Amino acid sequence: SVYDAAAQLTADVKKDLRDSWKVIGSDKKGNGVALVTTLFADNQETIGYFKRLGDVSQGMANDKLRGHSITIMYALQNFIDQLDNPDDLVCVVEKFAVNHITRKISAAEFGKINGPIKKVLASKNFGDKYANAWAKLVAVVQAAL
Amino acid sequence: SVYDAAAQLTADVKKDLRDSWKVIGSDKKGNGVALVTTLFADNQETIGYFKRLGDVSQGMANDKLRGHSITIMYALQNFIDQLDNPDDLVCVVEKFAVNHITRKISAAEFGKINGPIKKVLASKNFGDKYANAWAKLVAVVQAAL
Ligand code: HEM
Ligand code: HEM
Repeated sequence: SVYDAAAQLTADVKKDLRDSWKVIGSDKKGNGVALVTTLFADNQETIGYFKRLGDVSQGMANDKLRGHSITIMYALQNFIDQLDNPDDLVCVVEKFAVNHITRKISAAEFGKINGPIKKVLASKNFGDKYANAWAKLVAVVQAAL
Repeated sequence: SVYDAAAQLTADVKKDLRDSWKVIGSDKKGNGVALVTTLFADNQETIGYFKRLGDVSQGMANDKLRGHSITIMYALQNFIDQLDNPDDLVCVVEKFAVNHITRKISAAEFGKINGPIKKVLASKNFGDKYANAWAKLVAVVQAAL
């Protein structure tokens, strides 16, 4: 269950999540767009899903892409703030899961975000230990898909 | 015009939004649910739009309602954080506007949130002055519907 996945997040994992989010979450516009473009660069097959955003190759200049990229960072901000209360983390994770379920996004496809996250973390010098911590949070969402 | 509306957010208005947000934004679950339930109570005719959430009369006990309520507070958090840059504020406002446009929510019905916000603010000792400041931020979203 999603609760099980959430309830597993240990004190050390939560610590790494909060320490790395203090940095990458400080520039939501910058790192948010970096996340989305990297996803398109390494997984060109997902571009078709984001047709509402228009030409995603425009990057920062694309207002729709910029608005979306900033908003997803607040979805992560939401997750980070709910880490100590699994009950609240589960209800928010399931809300966002519906957003993707409706778009036919499987657990496997959603996990494609791990690659980009790893690179963004690395751009700020946060190593594998942190990428693994984030993979665990992403897994909570996958438990709902 | 969302841009003219955004231009209405003067120095004083922005200060009032920040000052009041420091208080209501500190308890997103509590105030978020307070907002949504007050909306349903004062405007029963809007309940039909939230069919997905189930029995909204359960308030906090409803996980779907609690997940939704916490999430909208992060939308407001988003707006506040974009106040410095009107170009970024407009792109995030348009993103959320689409979320309501697909739900068939008009500018007039979106405005019905002003009542709840005034009440939630009042319960924290923030008067008309602050209620009006928030009415201007809401107007920006209205200009995009
Ligand atoms: C860190 C992981 C991710 C987060 C936090 C996240 C967050 C979000 C949020 C907040 C929305 C807006 C929901 C709405 O307004 O309807 C969204 C939309 C979307 N997401 Fe994700 N997402 C993530 C990963 C992914 C991945 C990996 C895919 C696909 C491979 C994906 C595909 C979509 C699609 C298709 C939309 C619709 C965009 C639109 O047309 O507006 N997401 N996501
Ligand atoms: C302060 C103003 C408000 C904010 C910031 C806000 C924010 C949000 C957010 C973030 C979502 C989730 C988007 C998604 O995942 O699709 C949402 C959904 C929704 N909103 Fe609003 N909203 C506000 C006012 C209203 C009002 C006044 C109405 C109705 C008269 C309304 C009707 C809806 C509906 C029908 C949904 C879909 C709920 C669902 O099925 O999950 N919203 N809103």
